[PDB]
Amino acid sequence: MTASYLPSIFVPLIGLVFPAITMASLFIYIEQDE
Amino acid sequence: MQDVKTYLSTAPVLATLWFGFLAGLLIEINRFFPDALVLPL
Amino acid sequence: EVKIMVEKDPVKTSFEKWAKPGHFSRTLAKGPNTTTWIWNLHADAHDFDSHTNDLEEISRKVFSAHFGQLAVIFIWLSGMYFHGARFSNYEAWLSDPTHIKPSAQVVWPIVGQKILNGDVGGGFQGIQITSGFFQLWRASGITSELQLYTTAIGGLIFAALMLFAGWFHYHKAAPKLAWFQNVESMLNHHLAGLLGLGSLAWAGHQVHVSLPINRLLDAGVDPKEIPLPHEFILNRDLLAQLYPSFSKGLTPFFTLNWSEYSDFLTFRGGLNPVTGGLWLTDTAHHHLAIAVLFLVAGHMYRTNFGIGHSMKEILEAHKGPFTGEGHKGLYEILTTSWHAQLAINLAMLGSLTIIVAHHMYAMPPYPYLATDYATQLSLFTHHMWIGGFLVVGAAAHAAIFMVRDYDPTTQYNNLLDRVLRHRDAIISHLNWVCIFLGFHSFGLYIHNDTMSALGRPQDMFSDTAIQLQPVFAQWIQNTHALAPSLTAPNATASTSLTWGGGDLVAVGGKVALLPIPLGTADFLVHHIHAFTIHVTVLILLKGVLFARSSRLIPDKANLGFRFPCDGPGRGGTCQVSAWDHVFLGLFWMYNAISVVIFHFSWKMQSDVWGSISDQGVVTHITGGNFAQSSITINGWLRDFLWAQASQVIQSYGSSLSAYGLLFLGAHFVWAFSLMFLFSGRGYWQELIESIVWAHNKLKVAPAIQPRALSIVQGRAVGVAHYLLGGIATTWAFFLARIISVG
Amino acid sequence: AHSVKIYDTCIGCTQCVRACPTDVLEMVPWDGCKASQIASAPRTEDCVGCKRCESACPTDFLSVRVYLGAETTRSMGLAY
Amino acid sequence: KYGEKSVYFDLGEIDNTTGNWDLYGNDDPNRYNGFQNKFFETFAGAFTKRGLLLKFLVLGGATTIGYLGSTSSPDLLAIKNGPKQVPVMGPRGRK
Amino acid sequence: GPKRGSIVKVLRRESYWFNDTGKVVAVDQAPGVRYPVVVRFDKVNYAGVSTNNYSPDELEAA
Amino acid sequence: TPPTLNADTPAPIFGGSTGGLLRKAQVEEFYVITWESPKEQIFEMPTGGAAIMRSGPNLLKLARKEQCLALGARLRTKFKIQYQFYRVFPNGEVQYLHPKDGVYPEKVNAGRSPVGVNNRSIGKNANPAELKFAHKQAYDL
Amino acid sequence: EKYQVIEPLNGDPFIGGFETPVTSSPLIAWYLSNLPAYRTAVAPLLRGVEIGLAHGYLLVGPFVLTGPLRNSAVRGEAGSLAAAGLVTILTMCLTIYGIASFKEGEPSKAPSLTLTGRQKDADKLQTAEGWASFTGGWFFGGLSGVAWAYILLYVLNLPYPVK
Ligand SMILES: CCCCCCCCCCCCCCCC(=O)OC[C@H](COP(=O)(O)OC[C@@H](O)CO)OC(=O)CCCCCCCCCCCCCCC
Ligand SMILES: CCCCCCCCCCCCO[C@H]1O[C@H](CO)[C@@H](O[C@H]2O[C@H](CO)[C@@H](O)[C@H](O)[C@H]2O)[C@H](O)[C@H]1O
Ligand SMILES: CC1=C(C/C=C(\C)CCC[C@H](C)CCC[C@H](C)CCCC(C)C)C(=O)c2ccccc2C1=O
Ligand code: SF4
Ligand code: SF4
Repeated sequence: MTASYLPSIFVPLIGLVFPAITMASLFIYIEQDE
Repeated sequence: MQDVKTYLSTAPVLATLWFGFLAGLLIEINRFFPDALVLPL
Repeated sequence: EVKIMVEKDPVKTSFEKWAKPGHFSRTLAKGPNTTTWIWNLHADAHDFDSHTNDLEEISRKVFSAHFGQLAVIFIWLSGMYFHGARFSNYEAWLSDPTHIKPSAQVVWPIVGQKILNGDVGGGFQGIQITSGFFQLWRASGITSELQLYTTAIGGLIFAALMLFAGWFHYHKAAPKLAWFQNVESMLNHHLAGLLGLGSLAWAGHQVHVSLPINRLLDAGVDPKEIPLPHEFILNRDLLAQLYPSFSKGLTPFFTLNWSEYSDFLTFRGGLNPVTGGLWLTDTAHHHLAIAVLFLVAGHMYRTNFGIGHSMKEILEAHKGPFTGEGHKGLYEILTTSWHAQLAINLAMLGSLTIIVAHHMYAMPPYPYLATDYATQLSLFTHHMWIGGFLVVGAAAHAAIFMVRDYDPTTQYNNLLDRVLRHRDAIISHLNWVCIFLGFHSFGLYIHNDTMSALGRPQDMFSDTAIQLQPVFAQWIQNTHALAPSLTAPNATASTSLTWGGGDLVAVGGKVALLPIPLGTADFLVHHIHAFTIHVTVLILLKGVLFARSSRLIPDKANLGFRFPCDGPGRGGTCQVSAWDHVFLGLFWMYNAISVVIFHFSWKMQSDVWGSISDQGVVTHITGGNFAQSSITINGWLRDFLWAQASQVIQSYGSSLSAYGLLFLGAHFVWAFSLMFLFSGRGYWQELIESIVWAHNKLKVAPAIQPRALSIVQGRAVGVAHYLLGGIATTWAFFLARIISVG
Repeated sequence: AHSVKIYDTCIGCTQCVRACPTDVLEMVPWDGCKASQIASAPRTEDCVGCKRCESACPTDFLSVRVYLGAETTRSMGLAY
Repeated sequence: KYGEKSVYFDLGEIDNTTGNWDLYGNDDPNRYNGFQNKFFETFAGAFTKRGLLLKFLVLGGATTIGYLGSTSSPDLLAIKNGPKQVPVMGPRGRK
Repeated sequence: GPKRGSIVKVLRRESYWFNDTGKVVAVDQAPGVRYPVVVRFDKVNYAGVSTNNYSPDELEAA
Repeated sequence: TPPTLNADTPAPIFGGSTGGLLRKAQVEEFYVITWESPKEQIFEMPTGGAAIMRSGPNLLKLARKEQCLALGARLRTKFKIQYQFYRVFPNGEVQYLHPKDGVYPEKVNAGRSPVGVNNRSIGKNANPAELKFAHKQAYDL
Repeated sequence: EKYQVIEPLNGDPFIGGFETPVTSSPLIAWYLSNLPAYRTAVAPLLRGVEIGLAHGYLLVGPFVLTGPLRNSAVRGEAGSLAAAGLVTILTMCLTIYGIASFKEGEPSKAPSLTLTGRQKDADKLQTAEGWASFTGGWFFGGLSGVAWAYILLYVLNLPYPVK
């Protein structure tokens, strides 16, 4: 583990921030009329 | 009596009689010739 | 008004219709064209109200068929008594109840079946039985095979009498429709005679026969030396020697000195220390009190003699400002439709059977029954399953009534109409309740599993961790345990030993009953039970309420009670009929009852049943692991199914091998049902087309055209084989385990 | 938006029209059958797809056919 | 719903006909105090715009989650605390 | 078309009784009838009927 | 025939239900069925429950065309009652729908034109491979 | 015996629903009409402020009393942070819902007719700008309520039966 602190940042990011953004964007996209 | 004979010729009754006779025959054969694994003849 | 009305020689007795297989139906009588005809014939046989339109013929057929079922039951009882008289070790068991295993079935030596004849004791070889007939016969005072043989002969005679009565009342003297509609007279006669007189007769038998014989047996007198039952009637000196109050005759009864009979009409709780069963003197005072109460109750309804209540007026009187017309119109429904009566009676009988199971394990009424663990488990599970089936049938036949016999003209603004007018609110609130219960109970189990897997047992919902105590049940237990001091002072002990207060009863080095502690696990498991029960009720009630129409299909009542669908339109309308709602309620009832019987088995084995040795130290079968291991799904899987199935899977080569064979066969049948459940009809019809081509190629195609099973038939076959497989699996598992360790 | 087609094997027994729960079908004068009438499907926008018409048609193979297609608030049978 | 008689259909009143009512809607304009409204409109009014609110929420959530995850003390999180016991050998002596 | 009482074989490809023999019931002699022949069979189809109308060119003389 | 209009006729005597109109009627179409009765009678509402129909004209709001047609079919086959029903839009537009030319659909009437009739057997339809990369459906031909 | 309590909704038998003591009742109707959600003439920002304050204040307790750090020395801070995070997630949900539901041109969707047939101005909550203002107010009020509950529980002692 050269860094050993990177997981403590990446795992919360990919686990919480990424799903929130992607679900919000997809929900906005599918709930349109264009 | 003709109606009774016609009723006794129905599929369930005939099947019951036939399978009862067959089961009795097999059971008696296994009573007198038990534990038969290979055919001696 | 109330009188006997019959018709002479309505139906002529002949064998002509026995040669017309589908005579009862106008469409089936023409004969078969496809294989669907056979299934339709065997499916519509006993559905009388679909053949004709007049209530008289339906009522007569129902009466005769009920006579036939009574005759069948009498044959069954006679068979049990005879097989116990000739193929049992009942006398040897009578000598030594605590070491001889009951056995009443013997197998022939044919293909190695010998191994099933186990060494039950008493110089006897046979299958150990769990029906509890030995205990019932001992409580009745039977001490010889001659009495059992006489009872068997009497049962056969009664079966013949019932058969003759059925033939008489259908083919010779059939009652008219006005005879069947005398509900007041029927309730009076049944409630007074059938119940009160029957209870009084049984109380007489107990007092005059069973009390002295069982008293002598409990004292220690050898069964062969006990005088015969008639010697206590012809010679009252013996009965006065046992119970001295018989020396006064019936004078205290008529002078109202009822306290003189206090030595054989007692009011004492608990169990007999010698036998681990209820005192028979209490059973005497209670069948007598039941007789008196029922005889008083049966003189209530109006009949030819003026006095009495009229049910129509009573129903029409109770109505209020929230319910419009109230209970008006129900009398005509319940005196016009057999299906409504069937629904009510099925519901009540199922609930009563469940109550019987609970009260029978909690207060064992027969001698040497509590310490026979196999009999207790078997009886509880059996009558619980029976009750579940009956309560599902109640909903089924209520939906049948709603589809067929409902008439909107008679029901304008009464309770039925107003229930049908706020059904969406009912179903919505019940859906919310089901979801809430499922989450806040099964999610608790899953939370416990996840905490245990993560190595955080301090965050679980356990007794050592965060606690969930059943304070209401604990308070009820404590209150019922203190009754013999404050609120029921004339009682000696509490109603049962299961309440918190009390002591231990041990018979032959085994615990009969014991106070049952309630903790977090019991809280969890009763709230699981509540979840499953509310869900089953949701399914069945949605089926009943939406049986006639909905928003999806406004004319569902035109399609009938039992139809597959209404096509792939509207998105798809599969299983919109009340029959399919019963079809799903059966699965959920199976789920509920399985959880209930698993809870009973584990809790009893872990906290009640066990062996006691000197100095009064108790060792339980599973060592009290229910409190800790039942809070997790993994705990159940490991410490109940994996641990307790070791007996059934190791029973090969012993007298218990049949249980392992049926264990495997039941797993097999349950798997086999899935192919009917998961598939559809068109695939099988096309495959049958190919097979029919194959048979046609050799000039051997059948005259009756083969057809795939109908959609409803496919569902019915699937659910039937599924239920049989699951229940037989549980049957084999329970019997093997409890016979081995009990 | 289902599509309902009538084929020239029709005999004009009018059973499909009587079976339709949403009045999609109707009888039209015709020549080619003894009854001298044939079925038509002008209101296909109201078809729900129940296929009662197909169940009611006596013919070796059906003279009225329903082809399920795009779903609409009327086709889905929604009361809300 | 014209309402004069058992008539409930009226093309003139289509909102009454379709049952488009406000069950509990109340239109009294006086609810709060003036200075309360001044303070709240001054301070809470920044987040009125919705796109800016989305951007601020996403950036703030990401920053907060990252900062808490990467700076949490070992005495709170067991994963950051790490193992404290000697490792256990495998079945066949495999580590 | 075929005379009344004839035995004919169905040649309609989507028919349930394809390659099966029938029994001619009645023939319509109106000029514009498209399927004038009426044939009755022994076994019922899936829908449960046993009668159909066929064109004269969808039947065989045997 | 000249399609009829709508008016202010009394509704049947009904005590209410949870199977009535919803927001769909507010923001979309809803249906109205009219009929005349010789006497007051009790009939089953398609939404569940029992109602009393008035003597003379009657008017009933329903959420679906299927409900109107089921109630009308029951009225015709059980009470011998002629009926009409319409479609109402939120803006006030009214569309007359069931007896489109005054004659019930099961009776052949002159002036009707065939729609959707194909002049062939169902077995003469083309193959899906022939109409590849084309918008036809082989039953529209 | 002719007196009855249950009535069809607003007297129309053919609208789905009943008018019961639970639905219509002077106490229940007054309480529901005086809640901030049904104050249609009040600016959405202040209604959102009150709603957010109430919800953020109620949310603090469950997260503090039950949680991974409930037995540690930082239980209050951890619970307050969890409640604030939940408020943030719900603010994001409100924002995306408002974006997906309302456009900048639509007048309003709330009913403008009272039960008694009176015509009133439709609520401005069911608009893009109205929902945006309500969401901002809800966010600010929720944070303020969480902070207030934390201050009362731990910044000042204020003994409580369970705390
Ligand atoms: C033991 C418990 C009871 C068992 C069944 C008893 C059945 C008694 C007779 C019932 C029918 C009464 C009406 C008769 C009239 C009737 O049924 O239809 C009337 C009909 C008349 O037929 P005929 O050809 O005689 O007359 C036709 C006329 O058109 C001109 O004469 O048939 C008979 O007479 C046969 C009667 C016996 C039919 C059953 C015969 C076999 C019965 C026993 C079967 C089991 C035998 C076991 C032996 C071990
Ligand atoms: C519903 C009734 C069903 C049963 C019907 C048959 C009942 C038979 C029992 C009734 C007789 C009661 O018997 C009771 O009083 C008898 C005198 O009357 C006593 O009989 C005693 O005195 C008799 C003279 O009176 C002597 O002949 C007896 O040898 C002597 O034992 C019995 O010792 C006592 O048990
Ligand atoms: C397997 C299966 C079939 C096929 C099963 C069939 C056709 C049933 C066959 C029953 C037995 C085996 C027929 C026996 C016929 C005679 C009684 C045989 C007499 C001769 C001796 C064997 C006695 C369906 O038709 C079906 C329909 C709808 C949903 C699911 C399914 C489904 O799963
Ligand atoms: S899948 Fe079967 S049950 Fe469902 S709509 Fe089609 S035919 Fe009916
Ligand atoms: S599928 Fe149903 S709605 Fe469509 S035309 Fe056929 S019967 Fe009418």
